[PDB]
Amino acid sequence: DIQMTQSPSSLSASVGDRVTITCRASQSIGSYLNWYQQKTGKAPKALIYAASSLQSGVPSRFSGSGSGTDFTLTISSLQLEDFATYYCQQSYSTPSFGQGTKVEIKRTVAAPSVFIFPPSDEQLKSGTASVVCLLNNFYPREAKVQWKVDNALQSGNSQESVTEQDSKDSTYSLSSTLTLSKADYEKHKVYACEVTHQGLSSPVTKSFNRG
Amino acid sequence: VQLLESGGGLVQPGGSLRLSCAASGFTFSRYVMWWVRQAPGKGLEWVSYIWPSGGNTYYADSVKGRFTISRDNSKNTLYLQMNSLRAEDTAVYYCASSYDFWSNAFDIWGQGTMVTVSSASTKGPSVFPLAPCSRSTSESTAALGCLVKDYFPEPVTVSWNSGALTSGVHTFPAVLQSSGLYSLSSVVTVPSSSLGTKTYTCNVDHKPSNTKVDKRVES
Repeated sequence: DIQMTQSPSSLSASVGDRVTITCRASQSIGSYLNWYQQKTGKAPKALIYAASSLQSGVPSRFSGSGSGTDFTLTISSLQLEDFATYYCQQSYSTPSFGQGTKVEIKRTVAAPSVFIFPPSDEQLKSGTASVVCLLNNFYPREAKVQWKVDNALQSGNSQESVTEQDSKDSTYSLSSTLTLSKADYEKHKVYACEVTHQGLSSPVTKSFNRG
Repeated sequence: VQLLESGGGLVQPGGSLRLSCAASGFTFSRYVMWWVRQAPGKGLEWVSYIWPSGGNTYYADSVKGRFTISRDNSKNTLYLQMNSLRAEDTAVYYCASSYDFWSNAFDIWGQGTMVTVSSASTKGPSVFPLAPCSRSTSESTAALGCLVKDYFPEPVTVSWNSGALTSGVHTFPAVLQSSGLYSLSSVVTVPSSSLGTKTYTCNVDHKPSNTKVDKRVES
């Protein structure tokens, strides 16, 4: 197929902003390029067809251009409902989509509040130990959350999950869970959650000693 | 204009599913119909399409041989018989069409239908408390929560004090663990002084199982 590449993969903008996503085709697709918007848990919605033709009742602020290989979508003045993921798609040959561009709400930097939770005694009884680390209400989304047991950096035994922007206060929250058995759990001592973010001037470490 | 879908669900690898797409609001019989899929947290890819008459069918190389696209123009319905299902066919499945004809775009899309291909079986969640604490307080605020662990399939629903608490509440997306079972946390930030003073019970409900749990998390 023809391979499609958008840029950036995500962008931060404020309501009122003029934003612009680009899309590249691996070969010439002429004017056969469409734009879609997709919001969380909803199907895609057609925005532009034929490079520059606004669909059904798409607001006048949306605008497409380009022919051949390089194309751009433009929102003249971003609104709150425009925060979504935008995909381009070649309709010259068999359909192929771009990887997506997430448009995110810009706000001020907000360092995370970091909390650590030992495994409950109810869980330890069942033979498994889950340690949860909670980064609360921060911005930007970019944060690094590393685990360390007896100061030894961990790999492959934790999973993260981020919420969507609070929409109220436009921040994110993050839950990392470290899973061990009751074995490497009862045998180790110091359990640390080390958090890097641009709201903090240096890595914050939340820890507890077992017992 | 409306493409309304059904047929998606949970399936073992090697199993089968049949999706349906009931069209209305336009003369369905005149259009090339498509199936497009989207893997969780991924982009969009075409699966199969069919000419208006149903007389010619085409397939993505992944699904080729295993999937059968078809339609009943008397019923305005589009179908995708999915055989030899693999883990990597897990996705939301959309039916879509070029309503304009001239646009060369997918003007209409279905609401979606989730197809999950997993060898894991339907299990209910163990709910563990994330007790409030001194490593859980910062400023006035203290955080507390529930670890809803090792359930299958999605979804679970979580609320606090039966909806009487929604302020500061963050229920996170589930993570698929290497076991094939899901796990999520639901947390709430409350004032240190309300512990307690006030009772905090999280209400976990997993409807694929017949399982509802009310864990009382306390200091």
